[PDB]
Amino acid sequence: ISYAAYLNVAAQAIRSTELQTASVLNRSQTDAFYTQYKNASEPTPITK
Amino acid sequence: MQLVLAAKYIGAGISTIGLLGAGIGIAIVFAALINGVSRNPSIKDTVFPMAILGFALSEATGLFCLMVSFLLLFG
Amino acid sequence: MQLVLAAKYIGAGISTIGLLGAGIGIAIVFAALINGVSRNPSIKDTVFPMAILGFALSEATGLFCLMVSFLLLFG
Amino acid sequence: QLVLAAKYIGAGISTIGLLGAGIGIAIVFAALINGVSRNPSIKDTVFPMAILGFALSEATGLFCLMVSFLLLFG
Amino acid sequence: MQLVLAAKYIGAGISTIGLLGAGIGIAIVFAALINGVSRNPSIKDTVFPMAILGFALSEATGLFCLMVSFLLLFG
Amino acid sequence: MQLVLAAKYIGAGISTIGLLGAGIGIAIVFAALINGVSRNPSIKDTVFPMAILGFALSEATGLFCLMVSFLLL
Amino acid sequence: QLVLAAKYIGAGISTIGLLGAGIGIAIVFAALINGVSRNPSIKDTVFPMAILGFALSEATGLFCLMVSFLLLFG
Amino acid sequence: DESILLLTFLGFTGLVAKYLAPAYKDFADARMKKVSDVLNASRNKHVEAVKD
Amino acid sequence: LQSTLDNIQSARPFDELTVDDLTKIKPEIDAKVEEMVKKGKWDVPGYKDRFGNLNVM
Amino acid sequence: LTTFSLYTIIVLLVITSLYTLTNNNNKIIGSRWLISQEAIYDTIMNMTKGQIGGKNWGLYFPMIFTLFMFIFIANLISMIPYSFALSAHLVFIISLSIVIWLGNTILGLYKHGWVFFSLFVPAGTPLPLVPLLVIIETLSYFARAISLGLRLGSNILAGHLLMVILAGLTFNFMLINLFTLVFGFVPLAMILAIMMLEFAIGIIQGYVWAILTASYLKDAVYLH
Amino acid sequence: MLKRFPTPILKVYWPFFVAGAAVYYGMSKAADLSSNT
Amino acid sequence: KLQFALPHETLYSEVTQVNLPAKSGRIGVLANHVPTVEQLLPGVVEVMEGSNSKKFFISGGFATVQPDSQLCVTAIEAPLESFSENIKNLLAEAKKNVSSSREAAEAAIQVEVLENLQSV
Amino acid sequence: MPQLVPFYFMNQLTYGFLLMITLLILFSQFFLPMILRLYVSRLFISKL
Repeated sequence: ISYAAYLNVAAQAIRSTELQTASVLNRSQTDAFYTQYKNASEPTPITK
Repeated sequence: MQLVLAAKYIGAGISTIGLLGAGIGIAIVFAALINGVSRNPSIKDTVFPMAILGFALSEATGLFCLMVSFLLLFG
Repeated sequence: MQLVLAAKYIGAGISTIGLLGAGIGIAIVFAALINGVSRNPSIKDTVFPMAILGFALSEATGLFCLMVSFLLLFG
Repeated sequence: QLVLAAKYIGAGISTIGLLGAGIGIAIVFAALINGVSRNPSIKDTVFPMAILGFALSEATGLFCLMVSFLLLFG
Repeated sequence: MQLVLAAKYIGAGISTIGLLGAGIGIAIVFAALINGVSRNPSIKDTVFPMAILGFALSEATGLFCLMVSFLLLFG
Repeated sequence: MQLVLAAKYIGAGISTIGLLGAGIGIAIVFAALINGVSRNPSIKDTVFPMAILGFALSEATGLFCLMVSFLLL
Repeated sequence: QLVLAAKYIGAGISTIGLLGAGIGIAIVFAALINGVSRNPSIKDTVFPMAILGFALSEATGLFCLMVSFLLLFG
Repeated sequence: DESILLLTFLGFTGLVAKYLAPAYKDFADARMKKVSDVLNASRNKHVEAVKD
Repeated sequence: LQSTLDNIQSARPFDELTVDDLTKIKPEIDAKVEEMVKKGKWDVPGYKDRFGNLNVM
Repeated sequence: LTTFSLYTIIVLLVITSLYTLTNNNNKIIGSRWLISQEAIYDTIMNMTKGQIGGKNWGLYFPMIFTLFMFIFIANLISMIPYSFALSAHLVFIISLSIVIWLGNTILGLYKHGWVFFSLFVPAGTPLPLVPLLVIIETLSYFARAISLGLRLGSNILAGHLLMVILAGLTFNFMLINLFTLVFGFVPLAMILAIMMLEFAIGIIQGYVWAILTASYLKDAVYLH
Repeated sequence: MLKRFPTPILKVYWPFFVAGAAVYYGMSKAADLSSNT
Repeated sequence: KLQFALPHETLYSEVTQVNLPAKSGRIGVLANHVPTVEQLLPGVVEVMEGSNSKKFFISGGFATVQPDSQLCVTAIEAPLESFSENIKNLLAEAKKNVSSSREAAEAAIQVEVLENLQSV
Repeated sequence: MPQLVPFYFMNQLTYGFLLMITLLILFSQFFLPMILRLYVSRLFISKL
């Protein structure tokens, strides 16, 4: 866990009164899978 | 009796020492004021009444030394 | 009487010790000023009035001590 | 005689007062060094402030010294 | 006779007490010097003559105490 | 006689008090040295001479108090 | 017997001086612990320096003590 | 008594001639040079303007 | 202009010059000094940006 | 004649030579002695433009310069071993301080009317202690009266007296048994170090005078 | 070399001079009283 | 001067007093200030250019007075008014969440935000 | 002592206040404006 991870969570919290816009909502929702590779080898594409 | 009259005047001088503590106290409050104002640029409206209160209370203790001094000196 | 006159000269000395406290105090306020002004160079104009108020009050405790000294000296 | 003894003794007592001033002068100069080292560039504004503060610190000590002199001489 | 000579020796001893504050003072200036120089790596050339000035001034307060001690001790 | 000899012994004792300030003074200098060296690391080669200078000057004030004790003795 | 009284008194007054060294010593070791805790690694350089200062601060207290014994014994 | 004070005063002037007089020489020289350089520079500058 | 160039070349006391020669060539020198003394502003403005400040403070 | 009268003449003659025998007939480039009095001129010009900083700062720029130079020369003359002070005749310096202080008080009264006593309301503060702060501002206002003179006076007088007492001790140090004549240079060096220090505290004091009675002049010309 | 450039000093330094005369007079009397002893 | 900049905004990328909540407590920067780098904690921010003041609710970031008097403030997303009741309800749920489940720290940060929100 | 308490005060003060007025006029009208001239002269050549 990182300092900027703390800030990330805060930014997500900040997109919570109700006066919000789609671009804001999009900036806090994203889909990705970090596929931890290995030496060829590769642990699964575990969701980010 | 010469001893007793001298004792009154002496006791006053001893009491005068007590003032020094209040003197250091006054400075501590104002030093804090200066440091704080540098932090905020703007806290001073809140803090200044607190500072005056703090000053008065510290000063009052100094005055307690002084009144004992004058009781001995004059009285 | 030799004893009473003597007592004034001893007692004056005793009184003089108190003044030291205010002296340290004056320095403490000024120290804060220097550090404060360093920390925000533009605070200087706001803080400098506050500093002079604090200087006078801190010094004042020393003055009261010195008055009692003069009462023994010239009493 | 007793009065003359009292002058010399009394004078000694007054001298303790000077110690506070000695500490005081240093506190201003320490702050000068701290301020200068902190900003670099504050030096020209702060240097006259510091000398003034020094002078005032010295003044309380001077008064202690003068009471000492007054008792010594009479 | 004995009393006056005695009185001179006593007063001198008391005067020696005055010096201690100046001693501590010299150290305080040097402490600031070390701490400042360690902060900048580079303030030192400007700050060093300033530091010497502060040293001299602090020392001088102690010199005054000492000379008063000498006046009482030697006469 | 008695009063003067007594006064010499007493006066010497009072003179010892002046030294305490120098003792504390020396400690402050070394504390600063340690603080400086811990803060920078690398400043040390310049800073150590400065510390020695400050030490010497602090010691001198105490020395004056000490020699006055010896004179009274 | 005034002189004998004074001899014992003189020792007592000298004992007061030691209080300052007690504080002083602690300040040197306080600095050691503070510095060492911030760096970790500074400790090996700093410990010789610390011991030098420790001895020096103490020595002043030793002088105050030395005069106490000197007075006491004569 | 005061002849001891005169020995110290002789010592004081000896230290001055060692330390202060070369520093003050260098300082004085430095300023003189700077004034001269400014003066001659302005003179050069106006000679350029004549050619223009 | 040839004459102007020659005049700067054949008169140029650039080594040393007395301020009296400047008072003689311009009463502006003594006038400005007097006006500053009369005004009670003894600063020479712009003297600090082409000559030293020579401060200690 | 009178030693004091003779030394007042010596101060005048030193000061006359410093703006005559220091450069020939005005040479623009500058002559090495006059470089000093250029720097002094500028650091007090830019200092009292820094202090009072009015448009009458330069009207008190000569005054602050001759308060500098008087103290600056009279703490070199008194530093000569066989010499009789002017400044360490306290009665002139303290009297001079009282003259300047009264000339500030009158100046303050002239400049700030009968609302001069508003100077002794230091700042807007609670009203039940506004009168207290007039009493213990005025007390400090004439503690300012004597501090300025007596600071300088005490430093110079005490410095010379310290040197002379140590000289008298060192006379008898070098007139007693040969183990005391071992390390005979060390008390001479100690007195020399104090003599070096006594120049420092006198030259700083001339600056302290001139900044402090600039701070007082700041108070006197402009309210606060 | 030396040249007089008039500086207004009468209108500037009158309160200083008034104070000087008063202190001079008071110190004249103080000096006479101190020279008795 | 001042730069109040964000990835998707450049609010105040002149400015006279800025009031910031920082790891050093709360900090005000006014004209020349010492050249610092301080990480801004999750914040309620006021920026004043003249007497006019604009209020931002800020996700924390970093603050840096530059020695050229450029106050670089960088943060992820800000207006105070946009941020701020329904959010208080959601945050209450999030407070519950810390009980059950890095997620503990995340929910803890959410509670911190709730405190900051309560400040608004 | 003579260097401590004399009683020669009015004698002293007469010669003292005379020296001050002498230096005041002397600096102010003569020696200071001759420095101000050096500055202005340097600047006039600098300007030209």
